[PDB]
Formats: sequence, C-alpha cells, structure tokens
Amino acid sequence: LEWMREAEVKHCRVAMLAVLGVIAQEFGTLDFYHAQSKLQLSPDLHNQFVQNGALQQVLLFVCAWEFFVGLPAL
Amino acid sequence: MITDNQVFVALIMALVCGYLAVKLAAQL
Amino acid sequence: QSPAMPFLSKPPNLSPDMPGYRGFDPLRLSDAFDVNWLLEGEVKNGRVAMLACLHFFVTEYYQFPFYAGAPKLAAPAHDYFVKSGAMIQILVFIGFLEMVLHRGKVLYSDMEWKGRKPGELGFNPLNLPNDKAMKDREINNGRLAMLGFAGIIHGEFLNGKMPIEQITNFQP
Amino acid sequence: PINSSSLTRGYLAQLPIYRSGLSPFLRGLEIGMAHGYFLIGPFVELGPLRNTEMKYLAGLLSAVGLVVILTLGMLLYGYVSFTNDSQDVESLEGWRQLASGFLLGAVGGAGFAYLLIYSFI
Amino acid sequence: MSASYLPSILVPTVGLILPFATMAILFVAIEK
Amino acid sequence: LLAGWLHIQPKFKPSLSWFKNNESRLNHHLAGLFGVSSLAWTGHLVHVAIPASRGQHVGWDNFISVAPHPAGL
Ligand code: CLA
Ligand code: CLA
Ligand code: CLA
Ligand code: CLA
Ligand SMILES: CC1=C(/C=C/C(C)=C/C=C/C(C)=C/C=C/C=C(C)/C=C/C=C(C)/C=C/C2=C(C)C[C@@H](O)CC2(C)C)C(C)(C)C[C@H](O)C1
Ligand SMILES: CC1=C(/C=C/C(C)=C/C=C/C(C)=C\C=C/C=C(C)/C=C/C=C(C)/C=C/C2=C(C)C[C@@H](O)CC2(C)C)C(C)(C)C[C@H](O)C1
Ligand SMILES: CC1=C(/C=C/C(C)=C/C=C/C(C)=C/C=C/C=C(C)/C=C/C=C(C)/C=C/C2=C(C)CCCC2(C)C)C(C)(C)CCC1
Ligand SMILES: CC1=C(/C=C/C(C)=C/C=C/C(C)=C/C=C/C=C(C)/C=C/C=C(C)/C=C/C2=C(C)CCCC2(C)C)C(C)(C)CCC1
Repeated sequence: LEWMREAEVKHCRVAMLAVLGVIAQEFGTLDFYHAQSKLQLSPDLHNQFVQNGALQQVLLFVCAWEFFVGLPAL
Repeated sequence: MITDNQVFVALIMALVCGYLAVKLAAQL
Repeated sequence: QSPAMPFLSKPPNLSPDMPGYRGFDPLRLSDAFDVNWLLEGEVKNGRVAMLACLHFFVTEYYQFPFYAGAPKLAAPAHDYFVKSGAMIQILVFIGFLEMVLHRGKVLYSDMEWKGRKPGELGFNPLNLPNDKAMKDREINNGRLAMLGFAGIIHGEFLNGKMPIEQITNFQP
Repeated sequence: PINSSSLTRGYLAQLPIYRSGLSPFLRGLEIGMAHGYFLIGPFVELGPLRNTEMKYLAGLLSAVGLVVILTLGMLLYGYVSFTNDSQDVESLEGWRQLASGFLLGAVGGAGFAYLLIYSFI
Repeated sequence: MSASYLPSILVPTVGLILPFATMAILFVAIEK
Repeated sequence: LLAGWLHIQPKFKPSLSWFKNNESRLNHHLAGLFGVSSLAWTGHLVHVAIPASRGQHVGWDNFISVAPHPAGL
C-alpha cells in the first residue's frame, strides 16, 4: 500500500503540473522558445524541446530528485 | 557520432547501476 | 528527523558534534563506509579543491614568469606540465606529504583516529583557534570550493572561456 | 669460526631487519635504500624505453611503481598477520613504521641511483 | 572516438588500480 | 537491481507457497513472457523494422502519426 500510495500521489502531482502546463502553454509561450507547434501534447512539440535541450535539462534535475530524494523517500 | 556529454551521461547511469549493484550484493 | 531532510530519518552514524552536520546523507554512505574515513575524505577533497579554485583565480592575470608561455585552460595546462615533467615532481611530493601527514597508516583498513578527530593532521604553525566552529567554517569553504572547482573546469570545457570572463555578459 | 652457524648468524644479526637498537622506521629505511637503489637497474637497461631519451626516467618511475606495490603488499601482510599492536617489528604499529621506512628508503634509494647514473653517465 | 582520452584513464583503472584494490580487499576479507 | 534488492527486504520476501504456484507461473510465462513479448515484438517489426527496410524512418519522434499499413486497423 505504501508503494501504491507513493505512486498515486507522485502521478497526482506530475499530472496536475502537466494539465496546468498544457493550459498555460496554450494561452502563451515564451518568445526565445520559438514554439512552432501550438499543440502541446503533440510529438512535434515534445521532439523540439528535446532538441532545444529544455526537456534534457528538466530530465537531469527530475532524475537527480528521483535518485537522491524520491528513491530514499520511497 | 556520440558526443562527450552522451559518453559521460552513460557513465553516471552506469555509476547508478554500480550503487544499486553494491546495495543488492551487500544484502544477498 | 534529519535536520536537512525532515521527511527522511536521521543518518544514525552521523552526529551533531561533527563539523558541518545537517544530517544530510540521503544515500546513507555513512552506513556503507566508516564516518571517520568519509569525514577525512570530505575535508581533504575540500582542502585540495580550495587550492585548485585559487590556482585558477591566480594563474589568469599572472602565470609566474619562469613558466610563462603555457595555456591557463585546464586540459591544455595538464598536457603541458606532464610533457615538461613538473606534474610528476608534484605527484611524488603530494605522495610524500600523504605518507608524512598520515604517518604511514594511509589505507582505509589501516588509517586510525587515536588522539585526532577527522581532519586534524597536526598542521597549525600560526596556532589559530581550532577546537570550535572554525572546523564548520573550513568545511563550508571546502564544500563551496568543491562545487566551485567543478563549475570552473566544466565552464573551461564548454566554451573554452576564462573563469573571470564568464561573469561579464555572455550566453551561448 | 664454524661457518654454518657463527659467520651465518653473525652476518644475519647485523642486517637491518635483525640488528639490535634500530626503531622499525630505521630498519625499514635501511631495507628500502638497499632495494630501491638496485631495483632501478633492470627497468633502466631492459625496459621498453631503454633505447629512448626516457630510458632513465622510465626506469626510476617503474622502480617507484614496483616499490608502491611492495609497500601495499607489506601493509596488507601486517594488517592480516598482527591483530595485536606493540613497538616491535612483528606487530601492527611496528610493521607499518617498517613499511613507511621501506617506502621512503626505496623511493630515495631509487632517486639516489638515478642521481649517480646522471652524475657519472 | 569523441572522448579519446577516456581509455587512457579507464583501462589502467579497470586493468591495474581496481584489480589491486579488489585483491587487497579480498585478501583482508578472506584473512579476517 | 532495485527489484532484486526489494525482494530480499522482509516485507517483499515472497512466501514458499508463492514460489510453488506452478499453474499461475505457467499461465503468465506462456501468455505474458512468451506470448505478449512475441506480440509486442511483432509490433516492432511492423512499426519500425519493416518501415526501416523500405527506407521509411519510423522512431519515437513520429511512430504515433505514421501508420505501418495504408489501410490502418
Ligand atoms: C620469465 C622470464 C622472462 C624474462 C627474463 C623477461 C625479461 C624481460 N621482459 Mg618479458 N615477459 C615474460 C617473461 C620474461 N621476460 C612473460 C612470461 C611475459 C608475458 C607475455 C612477458 C611480457 C613482457 C612485456 C609486455 C614486456 C616485457 C619486458 C621484459 C624486459 C624488461 C622487464 C623488466 O623490467 O623486469 C623487471 C625486473 C626486476 C624488477 C628484477 C628481475 C629479477 C632480479 C634481477 C633477480 C636478482 C636475484 C639476485 C641475483 C639474488 C642475489 C641475492 C643476494 C646473493 C644478493 C626484460 C628483457 C619489457 C620489455 O620492454 O622488453 C624489452 C616489456 O615491455 N616482458
Ligand atoms: C590493463 C592492464 C595493464 C596496463 C594498462 C599495463 C601497462 C603497462 N605495462 Mg603491462 N602487464 C600487465 C597489465 C597491464 N600493463 C599484466 C597483467 C602483465 C603480466 C603479463 C604485464 C606485464 C608487463 C611487463 C613485463 C612490462 C609491462 C609494461 C607496461 C608499461 C608499458 C608502456 C611503457 O613503455 O612504459 C614505460 C614505463 C613508464 C612510462 C613508467 C611508468 C610506470 C608506473 C606507471 C609508475 C607509476 C608510479 C606512481 C607514482 C605510483 C603508482 C604505482 C601503481 C600503483 C600504478 C605500461 C605501463 C612494461 C613496463 O615498462 O613496466 C614498468 C614492462 O616491462 N607489463
Ligand atoms: C506477465 C507476467 C510475467 C513476466 C513477463 C515474467 C518474466 C519473468 N519471470 Mg516470472 N512470474 C510470474 C509472471 C511473469 N514473469 C508470476 C505470476 C509468478 C508467480 C506465479 C512468477 C514467478 C517467477 C519466479 C519464481 C521467477 C520468475 C522469473 C522471470 C524471469 C525469467 C528470466 C527471463 O528474463 O526470461 C526471459 C524469457 C523470455 C524472453 C521468453 C522467451 C525465451 C525462449 C527461450 C525463446 C527463444 C528466444 C527468442 C527466439 C528470442 C531471441 C532474441 C534475440 C537474441 C534475437 C522473467 C523476467 C525468474 C527471475 O529471473 O526473476 C528475477 C524467477 O526466478 N518468475
Ligand atoms: C519485444 C518487444 C520489443 C523489442 C525487443 C524492441 C526493441 C527496440 N525497439 Mg521497438 N517497439 C516495440 C517492441 C519492441 N521493441 C513495440 C510494441 C512498439 C510500438 C509499436 C515499438 C516501437 C518502437 C519505436 C517507435 C522505436 C523502437 C525502437 C527499438 C530499438 C531501441 C529501443 C530502446 O531504446 O529501448 C530501450 C529498452 C527499454 C526502455 C526497455 C524497458 C521497456 C519499458 C519499461 C517499457 C516502455 C516502452 C518504451 C521504451 C517507451 C514507450 C513510449 C510511449 C510513447 C508508448 C530496439 C531495437 C527505436 C529504434 O531506434 O528503432 C530502430 C524506436 O525509435 N520501437
Ligand atoms: C563556478 C565559477 C565561480 C567560482 C566561485 C566559487 C563558488 C568559489 C570557490 C573558491 C573557494 C571559496 C576557495 C577556498 C579558499 C582557499 C584559500 C586559498 C585558503 C587560504 C589558506 C587558509 C586560510 C588555511 C591554511 C592555513 C591554516 C592551516 C591555518 C594557519 O596555519 C595559516 C595557514 C597556513 C594559512 C565564479 C563565481 C568565479 C564565476 C565563474 O564564472 C564560475
Ligand atoms: C553530501 C552527499 C551528496 C554529495 C554532494 C555532491 C555535490 C558532492 C560532489 C563533490 C565534487 C563536486 C568534488 C569535486 C572537487 C574535488 C577534487 C579533490 C578537486 C581537485 C582538483 C585539482 C587537484 C586538479 C589540479 C589542476 C590544477 C589546479 C590546474 C589545471 O591546469 C590542471 C589540473 C590537474 C586540472 C549526495 C547528493 C551524493 C547525497 C549523499 O547522501 C550525501
Ligand atoms: C559524474 C562525473 C564524472 C565522473 C564519472 C565517473 C568516473 C563514472 C564512473 C562509473 C563507474 C565506475 C561505473 C560502475 C559500474 C558498476 C556496475 C554497474 C556493476 C555491476 C554489477 C552487477 C550488476 C552485479 C554483480 C553481482 C555479482 C557479480 C556478485 C554479487 C551479486 C551481484 C548480482 C550484485 C566526471 C569525472 C566524468 C566529470 C563529470 C561528472
Ligand atoms: C657481486 C658480488 C656480490 C654481490 C653484491 C651485492 C649483493 C651488492 C649489493 C649492493 C647494494 C644493493 C647497494 C645499495 C646501495 C644503496 C644506497 C647507497 C642508497 C642510498 C640512498 C641515499 C643516499 C639517499 C636516500 C634518500 C633520498 C635520496 C631522498 C629522501 C629519502 C632518503 C633519505 C631515503 C657478493 C657481495 C655477494 C660477493 C662478491 C661479489
């Protein structure tokens, strides 16, 4: 149950940021991030911000958190 | 071509496997 | 229970008496290794990184006359002084100091702390106050120097740029 | 003069490992100096860089390399063999001081052999 | 290769330093 | 390595009765380990390998959009 609860609450917090992220990014994106796709949950946009190195950067600190905080916490 | 960064990213993930391997080894 | 990470339990083998204690050990390396070794390793890695951070800061508006005409970038410098045969003299001298300061007991199996807390290598010629919060001041400067040094060399590898030039007005 | 016992044990008695009066460190130091000095020879003259400019440097560094392995070997032996600790050589503290003597001696002995061959090349 | 220096550090490490450390560690482990 | 470590922690050590559940292990290993692996692998051949064989790049970047057959499902 402790595992499943950790997973549910983790999914809850990731999903909530992601749903608000989509809505916020739809309303307006930053200029220097030249977002060609207006569809936020498209492969086209995902692929762009992997190549920009934006999702590469947040992957690093998410992976950092999960290994140094999330895994000890679990 | 595989960049210096890609080779070093591989090494940190191999380090993580090292950590988790030692954890398993120590318990077994 | 851990002051630094209250959601995690306190690392048992750590203690508040140890200098720079926040109870910060999420990986629990203090369970895997003897604290006295880790403590000694921390302060040493610090003291070495401290000198390394100064080395880069001084050899930038200077480079000692008699060694003039050498690149101040990390990897080119390393390659130059190894070819010169200066780094091999430094290696043996550091090797000498390591054996002298630890008095023979250099191994993780051998190194002991009879009448010396970790870090106390018996080097205080000026005789400044030691047994106080001065150990925490060494640790904080050492910890900052270790991250500092890491920030210098990675900046030196990224865009081949000087430590002091980076903090002017530059983005990639 | 018996030869088998008298000259044998008489000589052996005066060797640094056996000689009365010496601290473990000075026994080590003397043993080191003797070994470091001669050990450079094979590496200098028969090593892979013997016909290069690095002939002597390569010879010295190799000798220091070997001496480090020997000293680590010494330290491991002492740690395993001596759970008890005392001032005598056959003890944890004494064996570590002997090892310290040997390493200093052998690096210095190697260095001294390198200095003489450069002095009288 | 890109990081053509790495074999100069890792082959000695895996080939000399780590085997000596492992032999040393196992020696103490099986003799205590 | 995490799974290995987890399953020798007291709460995650499976019971002897679990290990001797023959019928369950066979169902799962047949339908899941062999069956679904072969089904999923078919997916790879149809979506990635066969396209690659015909000079059509299908990868993680585009596989959602690029149908492996014109007629679809
Ligand atoms: C077993 C016999 C044998 C011998 C004599 C040699 C000899 C040599 N090898 Mg080879 N080698 C061998 C087997 C051998 N090898 C094997 C089985 C392999 C595995 C494939 C190799 C692989 C190999 C490589 C990869 C290399 C060599 C190299 C060498 C040279 C330098 C080695 C060196 O510096 O030694 C160091 C020697 C010592 C530290 C001491 C030797 C023993 C001393 C002299 C004994 C003295 C005892 C004394 C008389 C007692 C007196 C006591 C009291 C009365 C005072 C030398 C010509 C190197 C070379 O460059 O070739 C030209 C090199 O790079 N060898
Ligand atoms: C991955 C495993 C590995 C690696 C990287 C090496 C590397 C080397 N071996 Mg080989 N060797 C190995 C396994 C390995 N060995 C095994 C398993 C055997 C048994 C079959 C051998 C048998 C062998 C022989 C017989 C010889 C070599 C030699 C060499 C050197 C030849 C290059 C040269 O010209 O240097 C020339 C020498 C130098 C540039 C001086 C450097 C010597 C060391 C690195 C001194 C470092 C001192 C330092 C302060 C303290 C660290 C010591 C130690 C803990 C590393 C090179 C260092 C030759 C050699 O010269 O060795 C001394 C040689 O004669 N090897
Ligand atoms: C869907 C459910 C499922 C799945 C996927 C698995 C999977 C696995 N379980 Mg099982 N297990 C399950 C349910 C499942 N289990 C249930 C319900 C129970 C309790 C009733 C168990 C009880 C159990 C125990 C006690 C053990 C396992 C073990 C295993 C592992 C076996 C080793 C292996 O990796 O084989 C891989 C197998 C295949 C890929 C199948 C095909 C292999 C054949 C030979 C086909 C030939 C190859 C083919 C042509 C491909 C070529 C590839 C390429 C090179 C070209 C595997 C990961 C073992 C283990 O290792 O745990 C860590 C183990 O000890 N399981
Ligand atoms: C037995 C089943 C199987 C096997 C062995 C492979 C093997 C491979 N696939 Mg294929 N693939 C499969 C089924 C399989 N696939 C299925 C069912 C589909 C959907 C139709 C695909 C669609 C697909 C695409 C689009 C691509 C691949 C690619 C690859 C190659 C690299 C994969 C990689 O980096 O992951 C490393 C291994 C893992 C991460 C293993 C753990 C599996 C995790 C836990 C499950 C998650 C699956 C996946 C990684 C992420 C899902 C993405 C999501 C949007 C659905 C490798 C040859 C890539 C390639 O480069 O092609 C040449 C590539 O771009 N595959
Ligand atoms: C990342 C990077 C940055 C780097 C800055 C980073 C954070 C700073 C890290 C450096 C540290 C703090 C140096 C540590 C100081 C060390 C000094 C050299 C100590 C002197 C000697 C003492 C006092 C003790 C010895 C003695 C003791 C035993 C006591 C007595 O016996 C007397 C003596 C004998 C002196 C920027 C900001 C530049 C920007 C750039 O873009 C990228
Ligand atoms: C606390 C701990 C954590 C760890 C925290 C993390 C940030 C610690 C990482 C430490 C790093 C950054 C040390 C790096 C610096 C240390 C060394 C010793 C620097 C010596 C360099 C010199 C000696 C080179 C001479 C050079 C000179 C000067 C000039 C050049 O030209 C040539 C060269 C040759 C390069 C966690 C998160 C893992 C969890 C765990 O549970 C608890
Ligand atoms: C971070 C960084 C760095 C570093 C890094 C490195 C150096 C790395 C390393 C790495 C490594 C070094 C890794 C390792 C690994 C390991 C592993 C991964 C292992 C494995 C194992 C296993 C898997 C198993 C085993 C076993 C056995 C055999 C016995 C007992 C049991 C068991 C099963 C456990 C540098 C400097 C670049 C800089 C930048 C940053
Ligand atoms: C042939 C013969 C023989 C043989 C021989 C032999 C065996 C010899 C050997 C010899 C030897 C083997 C020698 C050696 C020597 C050595 C030396 C002489 C050294 C010294 C050193 C020094 C001088 C210094 C040091 C140092 C330094 C430099 C630095 C710091 C540290 C120290 C202090 C340590 C016999 C007799 C049997 C018989 C007859 C014939």
